[PDB]
Amino acid sequence: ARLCNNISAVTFVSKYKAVCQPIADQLDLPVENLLGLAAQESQYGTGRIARELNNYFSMHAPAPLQIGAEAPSIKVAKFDSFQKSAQSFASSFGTAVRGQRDPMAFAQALVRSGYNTGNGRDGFARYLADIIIAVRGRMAC
Amino acid sequence: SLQPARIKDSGLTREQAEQVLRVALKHQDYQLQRPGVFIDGDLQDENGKPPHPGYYDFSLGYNDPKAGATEYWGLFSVSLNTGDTWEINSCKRLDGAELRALQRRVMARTGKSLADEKSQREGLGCED
Repeated sequence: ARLCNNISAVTFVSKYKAVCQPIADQLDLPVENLLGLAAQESQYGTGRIARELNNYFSMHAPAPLQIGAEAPSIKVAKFDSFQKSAQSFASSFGTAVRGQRDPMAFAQALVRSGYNTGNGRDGFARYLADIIIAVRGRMAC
Repeated sequence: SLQPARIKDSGLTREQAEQVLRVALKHQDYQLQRPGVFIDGDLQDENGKPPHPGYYDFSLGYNDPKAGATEYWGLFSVSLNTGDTWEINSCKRLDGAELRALQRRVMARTGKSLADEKSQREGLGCED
C-alpha cells in the first residue's frame, strides 16, 4: 500500500521493469536488483544524468556503448537509452555481480567490483538492499 | 536565505529548501565539505516539476575516481511549507534541534502545519 503511494517511484518502476528483465536474466540476478540499482543512481528517473543523458547507472566515462561524455574532475557517460546504460553496466560490472541474487550480497559485490567504493544510519549495502526490496514491492503497483 | 523576513508565506524557494536540508545534514554528519561530494536539487518529473508535490527533492552523492559510477548517500524531500525533511528511501524523518528551530520559523511564516500537508506527505510513500 504505502509503497504504491509514491507516484514518482511507481512510475519509474512500471516504465523500466520489463526492459530490465533480460539483462538481469543474463547476469543471473533478480530483476529488482538491477532495477533497484537504477532507482538508486537515477533517483527513480528524476536525476538530470538519467533524464538528459539516459545514464540510469551514473556510469563514469568512458563506458562501453556510450555515445558521448559530459562533466556533471570526472565525466559521466551519455547513452542512447535506459537499455543501453543497463547494457553498459552489464558490460563493465556484470561478471563481477553475476549470480549475486541476495540483495546484500549484490551490494557487497558492487563494492568489490569498484562500481562504488562504498567506504545516516545504515551502511552502503543495507541502504541499497532496502531500495531493491522497495522496488520489488513497487513492481506490484 | 533563511531569515524569517526572507521566507515568503507561499513557502520556501528551492534554494531555501536546500539550505534547510544542509542544516538537517549537519546533525547527521554526512561530510558535505569533502571533495567529490554534492547536493543536487535538479530533480524533475516529465513536466519539469518537483517529483513530490509539496516538497523539493535533493540527492546527496559522491564521485570518486577510483569508482566507476556515482555513489549516492541519500534522496531527500523538503517541505516548502514546513521544512519537514525526509530521506525517502530509508523513510526516515530527519531531526535535530537546529532543524526543528528552522521548521518552527518556516511554519510561523507560512501559517501551515504538518497536518495541513498530510496528503502530500503520504505521497512520499513512507507512512500509511
